[PDB]
Amino acid sequence: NVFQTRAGCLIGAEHVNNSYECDIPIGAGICASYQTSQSIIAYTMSLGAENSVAYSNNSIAIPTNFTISVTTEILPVSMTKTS
Amino acid sequence: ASALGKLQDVVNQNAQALNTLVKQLSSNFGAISSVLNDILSRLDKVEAEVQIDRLITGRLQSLQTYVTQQLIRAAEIRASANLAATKMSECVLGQSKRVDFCGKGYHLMSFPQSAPHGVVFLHVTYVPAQEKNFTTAPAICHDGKAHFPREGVFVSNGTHWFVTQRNFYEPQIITTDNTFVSGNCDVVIGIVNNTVYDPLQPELDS
Amino acid sequence: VDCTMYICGDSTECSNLLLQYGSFCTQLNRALTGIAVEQDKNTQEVFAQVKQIYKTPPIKDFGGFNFSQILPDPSKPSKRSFIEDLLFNKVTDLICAQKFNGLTVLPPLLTDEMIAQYTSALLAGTITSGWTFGAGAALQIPFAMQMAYRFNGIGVTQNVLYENQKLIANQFNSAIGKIQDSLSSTASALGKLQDVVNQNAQALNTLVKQLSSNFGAISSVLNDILSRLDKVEAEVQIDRLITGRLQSLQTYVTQQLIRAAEIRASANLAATKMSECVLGQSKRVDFCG
Ligand SMILES: *[C@@H]1O[C@H](CO)[C@@H](O[C@@H]2O[C@H](CO)[C@@H](O)[C@H](O)[C@H]2NC(C)=O)[C@H](O)[C@H]1NC(C)=O
Ligand SMILES: *[C@@H]1O[C@H](CO)[C@@H](O[C@@H]2O[C@H](CO)[C@@H](O)[C@H](O)[C@H]2NC(C)=O)[C@H](O)[C@H]1NC(C)=O
Ligand SMILES: *[C@@H]1O[C@H](CO)[C@@H](O[C@@H]2O[C@H](CO)[C@@H](O)[C@H](O)[C@H]2NC(C)=O)[C@H](O)[C@H]1NC(C)=O
Ligand SMILES: *[C@@H]1O[C@H](CO)[C@@H](O)[C@H](O)[C@H]1NC(C)=O
Ligand SMILES: *[C@@H]1O[C@H](CO)[C@@H](O)[C@H](O)[C@H]1NC(C)=O
Ligand SMILES: *[C@@H]1O[C@H](CO)[C@@H](O)[C@H](O)[C@H]1NC(C)=O
Repeated sequence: NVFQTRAGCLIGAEHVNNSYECDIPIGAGICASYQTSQSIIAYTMSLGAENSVAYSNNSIAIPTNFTISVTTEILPVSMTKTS
Repeated sequence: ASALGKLQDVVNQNAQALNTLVKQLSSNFGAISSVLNDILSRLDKVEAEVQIDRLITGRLQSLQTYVTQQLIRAAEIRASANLAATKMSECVLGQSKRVDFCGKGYHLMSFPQSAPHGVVFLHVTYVPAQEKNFTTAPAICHDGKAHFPREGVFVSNGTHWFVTQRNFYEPQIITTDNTFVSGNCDVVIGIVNNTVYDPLQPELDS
Repeated sequence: VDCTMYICGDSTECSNLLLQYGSFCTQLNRALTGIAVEQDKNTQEVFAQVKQIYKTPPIKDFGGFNFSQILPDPSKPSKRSFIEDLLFNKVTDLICAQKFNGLTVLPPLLTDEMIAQYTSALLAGTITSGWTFGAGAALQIPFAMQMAYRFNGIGVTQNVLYENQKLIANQFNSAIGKIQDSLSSTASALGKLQDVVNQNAQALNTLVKQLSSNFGAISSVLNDILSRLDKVEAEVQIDRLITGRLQSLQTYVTQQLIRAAEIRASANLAATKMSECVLGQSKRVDFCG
């Protein structure tokens, strides 16, 4: 089962006209994922989900309620010293 | 296992190049063997002086490869360490007005946590949630003066004009303490017709 | 780069010798892949900070500000704002020549058309939703009531904009226009980009031309040394080619590592601006210009 891509000749993954989040990055937007029996697929990555803000010159949306989220952020500091 | 990938990678890449540095002791480099002495005891030294070059020339290079790596990799950590000092300084010891420097949402505080050869911040960020579509106006005529909010914006749910703070919905009736006067009713684009209640006027009536 | 091929073209004779230098061939790929990976991490960090793809509303009323310049062009096949086309013309065989010897150009994970969807989103949310889309769900707000805040940010009371709006409109639009000619009439504005692209194509040329150098060997054609000379001796010759070429890769590789580390620094500067400047409003003097 062969498919031609932008990035080259792909083999053993069924093309999918649907477009989902990029999962295993390949090249030029082609991104593969395992799920449907099952077979590796290849599809044009959807960048993001789509939204269109509902906008009019008098229209404002003010949040009535909030969350407090704790997002871990991780950074190196030092590396193993050697001589 | 993945959230530490940044750290786990750094520890890996060193032991990687450390490994590869070691394996280079087993390579011929063109010389007849990769054991130093086994070249010697096989040949009379005036030949070994030639061979041991191709060992040294090989190994010496393999160091300068490994070393020049570390320098580059060191700077990579170096910039990351500078970023950690910046976050440690600004995020934890301050409150960062910078946006998405401390993570998505408006930032409240961070709690650092040590990790092997690294640091882990817990960013406590304030994310709004539930929204309600509001008709708004940038201004409000009263007597022909214009009234603008000191902080926040004039909104209404469709009848009563409320001024509220921006990042949370907290409607309040519109009085002079909410609004300051500037200009008049011609210029503003979008000003509406309303009545700004006065704290003082009732206080008089007795 | 393919280390075994670039060094030893189509010769097992040379290919076997390369095994005696051990992991050089492999650790170069491990090196360049580290670059090649994070390049699509850079482009990832910079452009996609936004959870969703926003798109501008069908009808444009911003209070007089004309974004048709900067917004995606609905009539181009690849939708890219009128300005971006000015850029893609300025910046620019090397198409297969490099690709002869094992110098490959891998496609960037994100196609340019995708990059133009992000920079549409970021620009679509900036216009409609103010700065709130970086902190969570985007909040539609009247653009003219956005600019009342961004004046409060810089200390100018909002009553200036509600009164000067028409004027500020023209100053904005007439400012956008000159951005075209600033790009259109001078090709040196993009030098920063143009320098990056050149230096990459530069070293590749140099890296290729190193194939034609003797490096002390009798010839630069790997087969001629095998054709003319009996192997016993040709072994020593091919060393000077390999040692020369194999070194000449580490030179190229080390350059890329160093040069990428610069871009890696420049990428963060963008991702910093993109987050602080675009998505928020910056209080840092002359960080945004
Ligand atoms: C908009 O909000 C205002 C503020 O509460 C509403 O006005 C009140 O509406 C309640 C309805 O239960 C009445 O009991 C109060 O007497 C009203 N107070 C005032 C000062 O008007 C208004 O009804 C809301 N309108 C909409 C369409 O949501
Ligand atoms: C707010 O009230 C003012 C009057 O105080 C309105 O201005 C007049 O509106 C009428 C229509 O109702 C027009 O025929 C007049 O020509 C307007 N004034 C003048 C001098 O031309 C205004 O339209 C009302 N609505 C606003 C401005 O929000
Ligand atoms: C925004 O500006 C563009 C051009 O910068 C305007 O497009 C022009 O519209 C006029 C119509 O009067 C045409 O004669 C021109 O040929 C158009 N030029 C281009 C390049 O398309 C556009 O109308 C402006 N829109 C707003 C809302 O300001
Ligand atoms: C996608 O749809 C086209 C028709 O528009 C069809 O030719 C093609 O086979 C489809 N792709 C797959 C993977 O089924
Ligand atoms: C505001 O109006 C838009 C119009 O499409 C709607 O989709 C949205 O759900 C409304 N807001 C809320 C909180 O329902
Ligand atoms: C807002 O836009 C509507 C078009 O839907 C228009 O009728 C109205 O006059 C505009 N108001 C202002 C203040 O721009």
